[PDB]
Amino acid sequence: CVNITYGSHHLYVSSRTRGVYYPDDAFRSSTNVLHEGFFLPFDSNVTWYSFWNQKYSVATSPFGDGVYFSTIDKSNVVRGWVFGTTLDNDTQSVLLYNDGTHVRVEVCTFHFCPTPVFSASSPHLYSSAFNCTLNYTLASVRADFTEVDGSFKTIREFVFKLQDGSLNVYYASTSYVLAIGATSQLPSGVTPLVPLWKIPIGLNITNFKTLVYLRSDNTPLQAAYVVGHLKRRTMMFKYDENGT
Amino acid sequence: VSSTKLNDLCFTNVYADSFVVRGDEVRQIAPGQTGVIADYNYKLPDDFTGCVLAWNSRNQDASTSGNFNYYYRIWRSEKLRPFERDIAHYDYQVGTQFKSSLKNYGFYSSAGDSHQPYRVVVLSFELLNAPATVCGPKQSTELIKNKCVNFNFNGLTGTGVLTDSNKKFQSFQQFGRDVSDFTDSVKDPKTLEV
Amino acid sequence: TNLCPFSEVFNATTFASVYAWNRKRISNCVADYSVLYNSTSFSTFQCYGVSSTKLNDLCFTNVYADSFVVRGDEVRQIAPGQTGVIADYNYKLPDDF
Amino acid sequence: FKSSLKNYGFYSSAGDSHQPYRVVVLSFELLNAPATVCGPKQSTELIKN
Ligand SMILES: *[C@@H]1O[C@H](CO)[C@@H](O[C@@H]2O[C@H](CO)[C@@H](O[C@@H]3O[C@H](CO)[C@@H](O)[C@H](O)[C@@H]3O)[C@H](O)[C@H]2NC(C)=O)[C@H](O)[C@H]1NC(C)=O
Ligand SMILES: *[C@@H]1O[C@H](CO)[C@@H](O[C@@H]2O[C@H](CO)[C@@H](O)[C@H](O)[C@H]2NC(C)=O)[C@H](O)[C@H]1NC(C)=O
Ligand SMILES: *[C@@H]1O[C@H](CO)[C@@H](O[C@@H]2O[C@H](CO)[C@@H](O)[C@H](O)[C@H]2NC(C)=O)[C@H](O)[C@H]1NC(C)=O
Ligand SMILES: *[C@@H]1O[C@H](CO)[C@@H](O)[C@H](O)[C@H]1NC(C)=O
Ligand SMILES: *[C@@H]1O[C@H](CO)[C@@H](O)[C@H](O)[C@H]1NC(C)=O
Repeated sequence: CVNITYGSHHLYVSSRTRGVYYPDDAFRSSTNVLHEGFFLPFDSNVTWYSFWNQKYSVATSPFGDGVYFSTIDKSNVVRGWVFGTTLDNDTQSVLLYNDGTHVRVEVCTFHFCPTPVFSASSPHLYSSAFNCTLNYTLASVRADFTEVDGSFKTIREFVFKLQDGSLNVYYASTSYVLAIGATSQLPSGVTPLVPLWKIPIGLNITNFKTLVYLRSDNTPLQAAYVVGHLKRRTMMFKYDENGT
Repeated sequence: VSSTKLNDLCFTNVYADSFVVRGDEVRQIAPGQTGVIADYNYKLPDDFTGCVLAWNSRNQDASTSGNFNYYYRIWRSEKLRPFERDIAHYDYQVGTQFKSSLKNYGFYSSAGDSHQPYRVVVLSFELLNAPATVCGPKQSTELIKNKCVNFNFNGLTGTGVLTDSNKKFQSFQQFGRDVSDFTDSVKDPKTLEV
Repeated sequence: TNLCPFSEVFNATTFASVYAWNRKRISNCVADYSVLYNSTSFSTFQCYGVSSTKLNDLCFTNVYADSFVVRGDEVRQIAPGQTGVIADYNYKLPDDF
Repeated sequence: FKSSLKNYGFYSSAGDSHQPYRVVVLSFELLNAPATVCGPKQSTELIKN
């Protein structure tokens, strides 16, 4: 495992109109549809975490009724997440991560390291894993572990929800150029997140933790991630003729 | 879904849940049931779409000396949610004594049907606008165009005239609908033509 | 806080005959049926007018407990709108039970 | 003339259909009156306004 002594830096930003996802699997075209459910409230107070050579900011966060997660980076620093209750070896936990070539999901009783992290493509997440009920590849997506110089260029947004023992993952990727010194801020406008994966984990999830990769010298890279909590609300969605 | 219609339907996703219970606990594998199995071992959602199949497994899971390889939970601080699984080993307090939350079944081949082992298989069905992967053994006919016909495409039935479409479909889209919710278009599962 | 005395009832040495069924008033107590799972395997647990899953969230002004013994194949007759030797001449439930 | 009452013969070797079953019927009354039988729900603090 990796002993990280770097401190943590976080700030509070506005959610704007982010976190909109398709509420159903029913085709809706040229219609304004009302929806009561768990959504990220507009203009809400969300937590923005920033990492640099001297700052490693990962903490256990509550899952609650669902989580809006976004990463604003340029070097694929966020590799995935751990979901569960105690996040220890008295219960099963969900490990969702990119191994470098494939997105993999593992549901086992993992004894995770105090700070589970990847050392330059080298994994140091859990000391041991047993009682595995799920272990498979979700998708083939090449994500490099190289360090890109310059400004951030893309925001990747995720919505995590639990429904009938299944972890539902919604996703959207949008180009977002943000300078390293520029004020911490989410993009403006609505970007609908599409249903990406429905994973049958059968587990109770109350807490989650983010997984990041450090440099070969175990130093943190330049990256930012945002955590918001879904709340019960009625939202109105405008569908075009295509159904978007 | 009606059991008689399963042979005429197609499903986007099918999940098979498999476990062993005692004969008198098979009734608890159904929505809105209350009991040791329904509360602390296996809960179905109230809006469940699927089929529950069960059979006496005395010949494979009961023995003369007794089979004690099957376990069930007797206590959980809270009830399980639909499709939730708890595989953790923990003790609960009864008065001043701690007892295992897991108990062993004793399946004897000489017991009555109520105490015989039953194998249960729960088929959860997903029916979405997506590629069909599980279908019934229905024979496909020839496509008849430009006439009023009764049609059945991947389980979706209806009456209408089938014509060549200039409409373009997304990669996994199987059918198209309008504001009225009328199915105005379909992708043929054999020719991939809209 | 006192638990309803269900364990002492379910475990009475003898129950009543169905023709001479017993009625017991239950009051001033907490009804928790999960406590009975260790000693009682309920082959039948069916509720009418109230969902069984909601019983732990409800409170009742009056609760009556009718207790008797029948043969296994006559348990189906202990339900509204049932016809049979037990439902006709021994114990009948109201249709709005 | 025959007795209107018949005796059951419960044998431990019989099939489940002929085994004795103990039946308990719980009749519930839910009126605008003091509660005497409640489920094991924990009470919270009263939140006003
Ligand atoms: C999902 O996982 C969570 C995390 O373990 C489970 O929460 C735990 O639930 C138990 C039972 O509801 C809680 O214990 C109770 O606490 C209250 C308040 O102190 C007390 O009055 C009760 O007597 C009992 O001790 C426990 O505190 C709670 N733990 C945490 C950290 O939330 C939850 O039950 C799980 N949901 C399932 C399995 O459906
Ligand atoms: C977002 O929430 C945080 C708390 O989680 C708010 O932070 C506190 O704000 C008060 C009032 O300005 C300060 O006195 C505290 O020192 C702040 N705490 C922390 C941890 O910074 C923050 O103001 C909120 N932002 C909003 C509502 O726009
Ligand atoms: C299902 O199989 C049929 C053949 O049984 C495929 O259709 C034929 O495809 C060949 C090659 O393109 C054509 O020469 C024939 O005219 C087609 N029809 C028949 C009746 O043979 C069909 O494409 C297959 N469908 C899928 C989705 O693979
Ligand atoms: C999951 O499967 C992969 C491939 O076999 C293996 O490398 C990995 O260790 C497995 N994980 C667990 C925790 O079983
Ligand atoms: C069930 O638990 C109660 C309370 O501890 C105890 O009195 C009773 O004997 C138990 N029954 C069995 C069959 O263990």
